[PDB]
Amino acid sequence: TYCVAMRLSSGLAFASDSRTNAGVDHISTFRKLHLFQQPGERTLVVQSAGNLATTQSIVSLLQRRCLDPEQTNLMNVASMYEAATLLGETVREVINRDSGGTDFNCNLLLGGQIKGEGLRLFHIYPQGNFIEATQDTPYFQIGESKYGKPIIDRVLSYDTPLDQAMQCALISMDSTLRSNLSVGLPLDVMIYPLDSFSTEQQYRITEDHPYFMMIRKGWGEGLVSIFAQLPGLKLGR
Amino acid sequence: TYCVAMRLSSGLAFASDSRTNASTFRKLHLFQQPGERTLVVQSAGNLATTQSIVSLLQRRCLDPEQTNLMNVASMYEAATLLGETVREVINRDDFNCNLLLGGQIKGEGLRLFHIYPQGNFIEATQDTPYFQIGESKYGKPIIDRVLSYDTPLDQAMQCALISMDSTLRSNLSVGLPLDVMIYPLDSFSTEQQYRITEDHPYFMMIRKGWGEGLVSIFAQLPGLKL
Amino acid sequence: TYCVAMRLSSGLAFASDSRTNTFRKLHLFQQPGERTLVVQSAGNLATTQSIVSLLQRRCLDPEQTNLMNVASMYEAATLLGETVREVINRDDFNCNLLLGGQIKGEGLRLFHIYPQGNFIEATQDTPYFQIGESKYGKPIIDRVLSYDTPLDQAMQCALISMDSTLRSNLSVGLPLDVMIYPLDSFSTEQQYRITEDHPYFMMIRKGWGEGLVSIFAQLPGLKLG
Ligand SMILES: [Cl-]
Repeated sequence: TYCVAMRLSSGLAFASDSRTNAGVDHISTFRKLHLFQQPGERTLVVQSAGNLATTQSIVSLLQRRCLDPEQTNLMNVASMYEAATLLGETVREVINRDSGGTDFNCNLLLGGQIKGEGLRLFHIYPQGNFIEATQDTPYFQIGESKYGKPIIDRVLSYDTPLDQAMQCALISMDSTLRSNLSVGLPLDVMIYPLDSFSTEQQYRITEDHPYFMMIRKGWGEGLVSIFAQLPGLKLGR
Repeated sequence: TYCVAMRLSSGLAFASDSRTNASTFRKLHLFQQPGERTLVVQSAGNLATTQSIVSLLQRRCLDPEQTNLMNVASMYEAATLLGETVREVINRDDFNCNLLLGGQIKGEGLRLFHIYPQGNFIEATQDTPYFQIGESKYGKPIIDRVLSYDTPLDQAMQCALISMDSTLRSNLSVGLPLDVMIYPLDSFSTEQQYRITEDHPYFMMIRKGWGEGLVSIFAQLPGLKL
Repeated sequence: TYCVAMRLSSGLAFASDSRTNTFRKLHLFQQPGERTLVVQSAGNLATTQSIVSLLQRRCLDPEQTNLMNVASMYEAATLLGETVREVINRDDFNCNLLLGGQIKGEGLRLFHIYPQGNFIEATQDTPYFQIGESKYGKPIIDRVLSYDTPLDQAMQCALISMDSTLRSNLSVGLPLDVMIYPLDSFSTEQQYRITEDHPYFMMIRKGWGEGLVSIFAQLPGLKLG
């Protein structure tokens, strides 16, 4: 389980793996990127990490309540901020219900655009409160995230163009897949351009995906080549 | 004890054994309202605990003033009901059990849940379209090899039966007779419900054909080159 | 709705009407050779039907206290109270219950369960209970019933009591559900449904009515001075 979301000047980039810990001898594939879309008006992305029972209920409850107009839901909140308070409430509701403890804990990412406002990206914590990405901290990670942080810190900034942001996310995934077996393919990714209100650029990346194969091969060969050409070791004695 | 449930585009398939560690016990129970709902529940773990749960759920179906499997609005509220009942039984002073919950309530598609000993649960997806509970490892590889979300109902049940076959053979705590069920989408019928005994003709057929088939592939294998 | 129950040395007699504003107002919990329990209802129909249904449903669960596994009629009365209170806490809806019968190893016992869920037990001094529209039928019971009255005459008493009630109050109506329970019998054989066409019921009513008119006419003349 590894998810990353990036908020840039020109749009948002999202990346999630799918390898999920459902039981001890039960390691399976579950989608960790879900979409809430009303064409021409709103696009909201939710990414899941932590207890699978918890996040699935959260997502299922949010999806069900979107069909009920007489209730506050992700389709009628006026801003992304309200969407975030709503997730926080749904997080506390599910955890308190299931725990009759950290066993039931989850972290979520919420990003997107509601027409009339710019891009917004949140990290929702298990207690139901949350923080918002800024230009100083333009990305969030949940799940097994440390392996993939160094590349993000090196190349991503608020002004990085979207294609380079998605490239950065894919390498972050590459380094994470290589170093920790709890993170696994297939991937679910998406690029959301500013003011597009489009989910057209949503993609599933399997082991057979030609570009992911290529960028992993290009990056891997690229690093070893830089490594081999480093100036010789010179410690003082 | 081994139970497996599969959620496919065309329906649901269920298979349960009946042996429990010291006789014959039902491990697949059905709740039907003709034309409106079909719910299937499978049991594993502490026999006393699951039997208490199933018993509570069926008897409370007779109580119209309480939330029960006949009046839950969606398969999700039903999972929630199963979860509440689990905590209720455990809390009242190894008692772990697992349940599978599957079927269809009018107004929704097919839904399948895995209920854990803690009362929380997960739902089957296109990415993970089946669940196993009990002694499940023996029978997992064939499922991974042939089952996918778009697998037809008849082959999915064929897969479940082979899965049972490899399991019956490798662990003697799992035993005949079997109880199996096929639920075609939007049917709300429990008609394709079956008890499979050792004397069951097709089951004898499918085991022997598969068993014979494997020895042949093995025999035709290229010579060892280490 | 009018129900009456009698506890005598030799057995128990029960009679309930069925008009409501047809529903059964006398229920049986029977285990041949072991126990015979009768429950009678008056008052709020929603409450009473809910209480009775929970009790029957729980008889199907042996891991729970129910009317089939309680050790004594006292425990049966306690259980009824819990169910009364349970329904109250869940949700005016007044209800009253009569609980009578026998569990083997114990004698005849009869209880009146109140809306609050507490209860009283019949004694030799107060050997019958009434619930519902009960005042019309009380004078004949006081006149002829005592703890040692035979079952059959107690049932005759109950029927005459119904008769005065049927005649005086239109919320009480046929058919009747009646039962005679002989001591140590554990039998539901002498349970009967009494309709408008019942020959003996017709007979005692006309027989009783005619006698009273006859005594009345034979009274010594009025002398108030
Ligand atoms: Cl890998």
